[PDB]
Amino acid sequence: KFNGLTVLPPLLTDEMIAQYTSALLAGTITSGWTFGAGAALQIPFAMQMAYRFNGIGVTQNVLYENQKLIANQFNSAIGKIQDSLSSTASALGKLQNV
Amino acid sequence: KFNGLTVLPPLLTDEMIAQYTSALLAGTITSGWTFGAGAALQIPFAMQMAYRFNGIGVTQNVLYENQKLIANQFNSAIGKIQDSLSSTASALGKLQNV
Amino acid sequence: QSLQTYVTQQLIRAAEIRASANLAATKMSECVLGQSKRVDFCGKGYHLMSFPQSAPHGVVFLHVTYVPAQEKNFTTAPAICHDGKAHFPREGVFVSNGTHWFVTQRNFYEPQIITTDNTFVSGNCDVVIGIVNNTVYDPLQPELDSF
Amino acid sequence: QSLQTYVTQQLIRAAEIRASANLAATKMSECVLGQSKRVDFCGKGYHLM
Amino acid sequence: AYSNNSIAIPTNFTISVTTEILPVSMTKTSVDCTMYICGDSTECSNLLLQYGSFCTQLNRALTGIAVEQDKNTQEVFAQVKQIYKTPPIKDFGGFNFSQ
Amino acid sequence: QYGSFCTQLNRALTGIAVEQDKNTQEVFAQVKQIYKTPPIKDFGGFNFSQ
Amino acid sequence: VAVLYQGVNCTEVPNVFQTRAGCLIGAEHVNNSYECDIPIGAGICASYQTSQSIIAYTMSLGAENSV
Ligand SMILES: *[C@@H]1O[C@H](CO)[C@@H](O[C@@H]2O[C@H](CO)[C@@H](O)[C@H](O)[C@H]2NC(C)=O)[C@H](O)[C@H]1NC(C)=O
Ligand SMILES: *[C@@H]1O[C@H](CO)[C@@H](O[C@@H]2O[C@H](CO)[C@@H](O)[C@H](O)[C@H]2NC(C)=O)[C@H](O)[C@H]1NC(C)=O
Ligand SMILES: *[C@@H]1O[C@H](CO)[C@@H](O[C@@H]2O[C@H](CO)[C@@H](O)[C@H](O)[C@H]2NC(C)=O)[C@H](O)[C@H]1NC(C)=O
Ligand SMILES: *[C@@H]1O[C@H](CO)[C@@H](O)[C@H](O)[C@H]1NC(C)=O
Ligand SMILES: *[C@@H]1O[C@H](CO)[C@@H](O)[C@H](O)[C@H]1NC(C)=O
Ligand SMILES: *[C@@H]1O[C@H](CO)[C@@H](O)[C@H](O)[C@H]1NC(C)=O
Ligand SMILES: *[C@@H]1O[C@H](CO)[C@@H](O)[C@H](O)[C@H]1NC(C)=O
Ligand SMILES: *[C@@H]1O[C@H](CO)[C@@H](O)[C@H](O)[C@H]1NC(C)=O
Ligand SMILES: *[C@@H]1O[C@H](CO)[C@@H](O)[C@H](O)[C@H]1NC(C)=O
Repeated sequence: KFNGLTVLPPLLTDEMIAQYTSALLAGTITSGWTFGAGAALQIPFAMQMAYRFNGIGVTQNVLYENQKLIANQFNSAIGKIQDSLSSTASALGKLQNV
Repeated sequence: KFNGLTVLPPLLTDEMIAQYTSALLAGTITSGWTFGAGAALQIPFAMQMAYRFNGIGVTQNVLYENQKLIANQFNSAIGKIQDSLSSTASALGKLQNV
Repeated sequence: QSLQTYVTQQLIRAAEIRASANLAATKMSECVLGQSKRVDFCGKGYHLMSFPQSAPHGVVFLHVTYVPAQEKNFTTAPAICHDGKAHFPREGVFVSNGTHWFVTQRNFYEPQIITTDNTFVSGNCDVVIGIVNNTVYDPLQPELDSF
Repeated sequence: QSLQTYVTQQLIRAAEIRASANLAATKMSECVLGQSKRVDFCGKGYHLM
Repeated sequence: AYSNNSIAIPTNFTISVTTEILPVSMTKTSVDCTMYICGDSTECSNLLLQYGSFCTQLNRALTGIAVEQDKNTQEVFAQVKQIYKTPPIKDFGGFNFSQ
Repeated sequence: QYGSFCTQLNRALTGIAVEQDKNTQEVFAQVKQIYKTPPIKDFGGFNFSQ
Repeated sequence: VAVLYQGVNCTEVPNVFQTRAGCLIGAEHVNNSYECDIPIGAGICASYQTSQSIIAYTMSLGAENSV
């Protein structure tokens, strides 16, 4: 910093970025994607999962009849991702190279 | 221009560009979209409106039963877009910047 | 030195504008000669069409976008059990104004009477959650009894 | 000479990272606010969210 | 207002028009060395000759840029095989297009 | 005596900085307003507490 | 071959054909339309054709038809 170099702080601080990310997550989880086009509608999660399955070529009967099981895996997957980053440091490589 | 700098005129003049844009608009308004694949076909505009509503999850009964009313909005839409460029000069920013 | 610096700057700027040219070409190919389902590509919302227009060293589009309006909320249920077996909507959402049940499409209010024409069964109503009790009208019995 | 070289290098890297910014914007607009059917774009396989 | 049983559905829609402006091409330019660096004098051209081959590189780069701009403005627009023309009569179901 | 070089350098660096600000503004702020999750969490057995 | 002098009038150069991009010698201007081979500029470009000579003309925007 002494000689001639200066650094300017970013316009958006970290907490505002976290607020945007939280808002996006909340919209995705409790509105589907109606807020992506116009006003934010509201719809429970179960039939949102049902339509997302319907969007790849499987009928709704796959989801509800196995709904409970579909929960467990989705939890366990997250229960793995933490261990995928709690110790391994090579995953966050690109940002380091930046 | 005096010292050493010269400018070369573009290969396609403005009239030719206007002719291409007019041709594209004429194809879109009547032929629908078949001319984008092969030979140009013909189809009434209302039928094309129905076939475009049929692609976003609404049935044809939405369009025809309100057809006249729909036209008004479209006209009014254009009735605004002139004013949005009639006085405001901040819309054309990128071209001026270049 | 000055001339080399000018040439380098021009090279970088032209290489930058090449990307905008490619993006405009892709938008012209997709938005105009067809309908593109990519969200927030051709207009902000559900896309209908586009009209191209020239401009000095540039192009200006006219995206025509479909956008919903004022809405009303109601009570839902993911399935209806009639004769022990489940009944799922073929394409739509179950909705009710508190007294009579209906099935409607997902982007415009249009109630319809429950009928086997737009319903298919899958198993009995003991595993699905949120199941409700109702009846399903049969369109073939009335002309069975018309004789 | 040294300062000009440094400025040129910074210019090139910024022009490179603009592409990653655009790609991230496209992925945010497509994968998140809807479902994208482009194979091997949002996840390896059939995409959900 | 979120709950495990509540669904909202719109009852009306509005058609809107949105614009976006994209650049396509720069201005094709060119600069000649001997007229610029030198004052149209042999006393300067002779000295510049000692420096080897730079101006060939510069002119090649500028010509490449110009050709790329021409290719860009050709590629963005000319995507249709033949030119069409609108019919003289206008009947588009009430839709107004004469702007 | 060397003329106008530092104007070019400062202009280039300022352009880069403004471009970075525009990039980080464009990547994230695509929502018109900030939403908030309800205090109660009933997502059909799904867990989002991480 | 044909020679193009860019942006200068053929009134003071030393079958000419003045054009917008400049003025050229060694070619004759026909009235017909053909697909462009060697682009010159301003919508005017030349080719080699039938005896045989270099001819310059206005570009043709492909074929034309109605719907
Ligand atoms: C849907 O909205 C449109 C306008 O957004 C409504 O049309 C209006 O109807 C009233 C009463 O007839 C008129 O006074 C207005 O001039 C109309 N507006 C326009 C732009 O034409 C329409 O009635 C609404 N439909 C429903 C079912 O609510
Ligand atoms: C589209 O709207 C324009 C604007 O109203 C119409 O142009 C008007 O036409 C009437 C009668 O033809 C004239 O009295 C007005 O002076 C015109 N307004 C102008 C020129 O600004 C046009 O006729 C409409 N086109 C269609 C097909 O309905
Ligand atoms: C999601 O899973 C986490 C991890 O098990 C749950 O957090 C645990 O909650 C129990 C009961 O409240 C506590 O006894 C544990 O100590 C918590 N674990 C940790 C690491 O804090 C969380 O409750 C789950 N979310 C739900 C059930 O909605
Ligand atoms: C419908 O939404 C409004 C707010 O938009 C809310 O006040 C009302 O309680 C909702 N109705 C039901 C039945 O949930
Ligand atoms: C619900 O809609 C049905 C449809 O005919 C109607 O008969 C009934 O009165 C409505 N109930 C209420 C509370 O609006
Ligand atoms: C929705 O949540 C309420 C809150 O206790 C509960 O009583 C009700 O059974 C739930 N509905 C379903 C279908 O799980
Ligand atoms: C639905 O009806 C069946 C038979 O009439 C009954 O066994 C069941 O408890 C009912 N369920 C509800 C939620 O009313
Ligand atoms: C070329 O010379 C003619 C001779 O009168 C003149 O009319 C014309 O304007 C000139 N064109 C240019 C571009 O100088
Ligand atoms: C056709 O070409 C001849 C030969 O130069 C020319 O004299 C004549 O004016 C041209 N006709 C048209 C309509 O351009």
